[PDB]
Amino acid sequence: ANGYANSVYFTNWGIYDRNFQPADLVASDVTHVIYSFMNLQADGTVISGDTYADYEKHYADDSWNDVGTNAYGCVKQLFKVKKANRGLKVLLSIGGWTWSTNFPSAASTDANRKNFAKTAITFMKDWGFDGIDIAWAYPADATQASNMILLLKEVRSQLDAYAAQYAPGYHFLLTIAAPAGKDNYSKLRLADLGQVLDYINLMAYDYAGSFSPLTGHDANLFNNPSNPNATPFNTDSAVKDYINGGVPANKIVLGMPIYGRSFQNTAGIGQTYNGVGSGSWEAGIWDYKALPKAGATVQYDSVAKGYYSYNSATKELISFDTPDMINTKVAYLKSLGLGGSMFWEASADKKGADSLIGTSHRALGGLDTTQNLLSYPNSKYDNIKNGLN
Ligand SMILES: CC(=O)N[C@@H]1[C@@H](O)[C@H](O[C@@H]2O[C@H](CO)[C@@H](O[C@@H]3O[C@H](CO)[C@@H](O[C@@H]4O[C@H](CO)[C@@H](O)[C@H](O)[C@H]4NC(C)=O)[C@H](O)[C@H]3NC(C)=O)[C@H](O)[C@H]2NC(C)=O)[C@@H](CO)O[C@H]1O
Ligand SMILES: CC(=O)N[C@@H]1[C@@H](O)[C@H](O[C@@H]2O[C@H](CO)[C@@H](O)[C@H](O)[C@H]2NC(C)=O)[C@@H](CO)O[C@H]1O
Ligand SMILES: [Zn+2]
Ligand SMILES: [Zn+2]
Ligand SMILES: [Zn+2]
Ligand SMILES: [Zn+2]
Ligand SMILES: [Zn+2]
Repeated sequence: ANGYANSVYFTNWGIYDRNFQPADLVASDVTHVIYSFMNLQADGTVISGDTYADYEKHYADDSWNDVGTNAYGCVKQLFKVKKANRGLKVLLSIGGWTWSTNFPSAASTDANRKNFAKTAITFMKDWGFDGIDIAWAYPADATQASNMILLLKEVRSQLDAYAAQYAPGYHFLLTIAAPAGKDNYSKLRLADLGQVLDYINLMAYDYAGSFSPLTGHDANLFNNPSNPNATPFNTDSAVKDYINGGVPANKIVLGMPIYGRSFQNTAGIGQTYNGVGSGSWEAGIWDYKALPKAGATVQYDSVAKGYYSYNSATKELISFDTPDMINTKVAYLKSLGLGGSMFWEASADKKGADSLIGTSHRALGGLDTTQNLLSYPNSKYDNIKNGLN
């Protein structure tokens, strides 16, 4: 890359209740959109989890009387974004937290890995995307960890062979969503990942919530020796283990949450709580654009480098990232020579000055300007093949 990544996950289910369409992305701030998620079968078959959201939904300017076989849905909307933002690459993300059960089987044989690569790359080239993100949560043992590398090498091989025929000289990107927990990342073939991948999206969040015995920072940088119950994990120990394990610092993109985890009936950070309570869309989880709530004040753990709203009246504490937290995390990643910022996920961000993604863009400065691809002469969709001209 020729600068920092400022990447964001865009969810295909966000077009429904969250009403967040690809045209809603503030694309000027973004180097990579990671389109989430494709589903996976045990025989390695990559499939759409929602054909409506992916390529069937007609937006206002999508003709119900055009000739040929055409892609609509988020695929055409994201191609429009790529046309208007030549420095913005779109990656196809496969798996995710809820859809990782079939990865061990999918990676387990040469035939299943070839089927995974062919079906994944078929979507990528039909939809007019710039690469593939493997979101396998998470390889469980040495067999799975080894098979993950064999799978990534098969995808890399087939991407290079596809480019040689249908996008000569273009480098399709291959990335993973990577775990921040040592129980998970100690099982990975880190040096192999460091060699085969363009980027490792480090999921440096979900450190504490309903699954934690006490209130914790969700995404803190450092251990708090004074209040260690508040920092059950920290980003810094994971980042150092990834780099020392053989992932080059410049390939590590530091993930950051655009949501908070709430703790109810609590005196503060590192302490007893009872329930996670309500959420924006699911129990205990709040969109950043809904934070801080009315009457809550933002406190700061300057050791663990964690911000959290506290409401003295309601006793609600919400761990979440603020614009100031983003400035600190950007200073941190530049200090370690990391590849940039990643965000989960786009729909929850604020607009204007208080955009976490926009704060990251201004704090990073020199963003990746590597050009995307607009030429898909082997796309089965006439409108994509014709670049929506
Ligand atoms: C590799 C890895 O572990 N990545 C982590 C992410 O997976 C994780 O974010 C969470 O991801 C899961 C899917 O993996 C996602 O699940 C979705 O949940 C929503 C409800 O919030 C469902 O949305 C509905 O979809 C239907 C149509 O299918 C709509 O009709 C309806 O309107 C939708 N309702 C709402 C309220 O939006 C999705 O169907 C469902 N998707 C899947 C594929 O199961 C979670 O919401 C994600 N969690 C958060 C907090 O965003 C992430 C954060 O924990 O960590 C990642 O890096
Ligand atoms: C650092 C670490 O290993 N944390 C684990 C958490 O990631 C994980 O919580 C779950 O993480 C998912 C993706 O990161 C979230 O989408 C999901 O909402 C969350 N689960 C719940 C119930 O909130 C848990 C596994 O439950 O283990 C932690 O140790
Ligand atoms: Zn609904
Ligand atoms: Zn139609
Ligand atoms: Zn290359
Ligand atoms: Zn590369
Ligand atoms: Zn800029």
